[PDB]
This record gives sequence, C-alpha cells and structure tokens, in this order.
Amino acid sequence: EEETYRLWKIRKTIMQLCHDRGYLVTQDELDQTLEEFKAQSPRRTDLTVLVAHNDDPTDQMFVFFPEEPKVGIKTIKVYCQRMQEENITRALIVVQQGMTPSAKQSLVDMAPKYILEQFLQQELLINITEHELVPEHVVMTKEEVTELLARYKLRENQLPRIQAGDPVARYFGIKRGQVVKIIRPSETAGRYITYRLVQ
Amino acid sequence: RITTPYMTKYERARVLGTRALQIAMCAPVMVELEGETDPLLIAMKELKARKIPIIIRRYLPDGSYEDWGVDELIIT
Amino acid sequence: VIHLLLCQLRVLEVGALQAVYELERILNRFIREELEQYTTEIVQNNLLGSQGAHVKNVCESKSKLIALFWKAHMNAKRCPHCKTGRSVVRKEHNSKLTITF
RNA sequence: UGCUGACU
DNA sequence: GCCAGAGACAGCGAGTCAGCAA
DNA sequence: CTGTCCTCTGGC
Ligand SMILES: Nc1ccn([C@@H]2O[C@H](COP(=O)(O)CP(=O)(O)OP(=O)(O)O)[C@@H](O)[C@H]2O)c(=O)n1
Repeated sequence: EEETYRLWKIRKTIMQLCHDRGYLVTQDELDQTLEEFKAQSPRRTDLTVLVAHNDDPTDQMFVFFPEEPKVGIKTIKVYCQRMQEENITRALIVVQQGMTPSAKQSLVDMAPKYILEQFLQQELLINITEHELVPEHVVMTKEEVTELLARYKLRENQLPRIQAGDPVARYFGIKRGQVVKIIRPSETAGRYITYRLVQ
Repeated sequence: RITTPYMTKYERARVLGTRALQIAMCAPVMVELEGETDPLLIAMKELKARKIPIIIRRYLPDGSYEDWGVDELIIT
Repeated sequence: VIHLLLCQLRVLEVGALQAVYELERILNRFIREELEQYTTEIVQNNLLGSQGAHVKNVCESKSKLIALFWKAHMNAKRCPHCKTGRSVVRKEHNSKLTITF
C-alpha cells in the first residue's frame, strides 16, 4: 500500500501543477488527504483527470497515467485517439520508468494539433515550485512583453534565457518565445523582478 | 526626459576637463577669474556659476540619445 | 541535414533565434521547398536586424550549430548515390594527405 | 633573445 | 550507435635591477 | 598537474 501513497502524492502534485497553469481546480483537490483520496479512488485508468481552463472553456487539458512502465509509440497513439475524438488539444503523460527514446520525438512531432508533454513519476513526488530557493514564475501576456521591450528599449534576443527543458519551464508549460517574469525574494532588495525569454 | 536630473560624477569630470581644455586654448572665460593660473580651477569656478554652454548627450544602450544642458542639470 | 543547417544559418544571419527550432521542428514533422518558404518569410519579415545580430545568444547558437555539423556529419561514410564512393582521404602528420585506390 | 643571480 | 579507451592539448601572478655569453 | 574538450579508435 505504498503504491497508493505514491499515487496520492502524484495526484496532489498534478492538481497543484494544473492550478498553477490556471485550470479550474477546487480547494478539496488541493487540500485532499490520503485517507479521503483512497476513500474516493485502485487502478491507473480512473486516476486520469480532465481539467478546464479559467477562460476558453473549450481549452481543457487531459492528464494520463499510462500502465506501461515504459510508454511507446503505440501507447501514445491509443490515447491521442481519445484526445482527437473527445476534441481536446493538450495532454500530460505521467510515465513510471521513462519513454522509449523514439517516443519523445513523436510527442514533439504531433503539431499544435495535439500538443502533448511527458512527466516522470519521480519528478512529481514533490512540488519543486515550493522550494525555498525557487522564485515565483509568471508567464507574461503578449501585451506585457511589448511594454517591457518598449520601456527598456530591448529586443527579444538580448534578454536572459531560460531553457525550454528547464524543470520550471516544463512545469509551467511555457512554450518557446514566451517571456516569464521572475520574482526573486532577495535578502538585499526584498522582491527583485527579472525576466527570461524561454528558449 | 526620462534620465536622472542630476549630473553624475563622470559627467562633471568630463565637462570640467573639456571646459579646461577650451580655456587653455585661449577661450573667453565668462567667470571673472581673480588671479588663478589653473584652467581647472577656472572651469570649477564656471561650473559653480552655472556658465557652461555644453550639451551632455547621454546615450542609451540602443543608440537613442537625450540632450541635456549643463545648466539644466542639478550639480551636487 | 544540409538544407536544415542552410536555412538555420540563413535565419541566424539576421538574428531570428526562434526560427532555428521552428525550422528544425518543421523538418522533423515533415524538403527544400518545405523549409525555404518559412526561412524566406522569416528573413523578409525580420530584416532590419542585421545590425542587431552581433549579440551573445546569437553567436552561441551559430557556434553550436557549426560545431555540431563539423563534429557529427563529416565522418567518412559509404556514398549515397554510388555505394562505393569512400575514396578514404586519411591524413598523416600535417603536409600529408593520402587517398587510397 | 637566452641563461644565472637578486628586489617588493 | 553507447559510451569507455584513451591521446593530444592548453593553462599555469605583477613589476624591477644586473652580468655574461652567444 | 589538472579538467574540460575532442578527435579519433575501437569494439559492439
Ligand atoms: N613574490 C612576491 C613577494 C612579495 N610581493 C608583494 O610584496 C608584499 C610584501 O611582501 P612581504 O614578503 O614583505 C609580506 P609582509 O606581510 O609585508 O611581510 P612581514 O610579515 O615581514 O611584514 C606582498 O604582500 C606582495 O604584495 C609580491 O608581489 N610578490
């Protein structure tokens, strides 16, 4: 019954990850304890969640928990079919051992039609975003980046870079070309604000 | 129009240097010198009286510039 | 690889830095006509940036691209069009290059 | 240029 | 194609004064 | 005298 503890931690972390992306999540899911998780729900196909977005109610996300410890191209297709038929665009695949290396470039191959993304199970046992040293990241909107570049007379290159595989760019699901504001809690100035172009 | 109103120390240094190099090349002194042979003392005397017709052209990191007057600049 | 790198260089020359990964993904999802349309659209809509291309983060990308090319794609290989075109140049100490039969 | 001493 | 075997290869504080031999 | 390259080589 440690499998259930792992399932509960991963589900709580994914609920927090979905709330930080701006999806409609209730307080109970974010404050759900183990005794009630196991009360509700055992399997790995009824842990799949489907969440809606604050705006764009059609824009929803779908979280998978594949059974195969090493997901492959066929496993990816089997529920890319589910997504294509239910009419969703985004997904999130929590894998237990990894993805066979061809799969990673397949997930990338699926054009903005159906954009997927993978997360290891050991990466979700804790919320890195809740570490002391990790600042708060905020994906800037297309109209705030323009005002930033205009205030500092900048170009989008010539800005600090954040890797597209950064453990906190993968969590906040930030695509390339997006600028993220970062609020460092500084011992010197309190709440220093920086900006990083995702690339 | 958006940069600091005061005159940085580097600007004071360069303005004094240039005014002194001008005075030394036989330029008219608008400060009524009183027996001093140093052009840098004369340049300081002029800076204190707010008589220096030079235009500090502050360059921003993208090529854009702002032209300030040495008179319209708070000397500390 | 030849055409991908050609287009990536064409876009780097003007500064466009997202075009690099965009071209690579356009390729993998798919050759010259597929890539040259996007690359010309970039180089046209993003010109006026030949002076704003001599910045760090634009030199690192070109450095990495050309280094990876010279390091991974210039090894002796059986020839594509004629299967027996490995006239193995193999250079001894400088001032010496030896082709075989 | 070199090499052998020496100074802070 | 995956990653050891290496085997090159490059770096190694600042300034100063002499003499002697080639 | 150390650490990365980094260009093979070599085996697999
Ligand atoms: N090779 C060297 C030797 C010396 N120096 C410089 O000379 C200073 C005095 O040397 P020093 O040997 O007299 C040390 P100090 O603390 O003054 O000695 P004390 O305990 O007897 O009072 C050092 O601190 C360096 O700045 C150098 O640059 N390279």
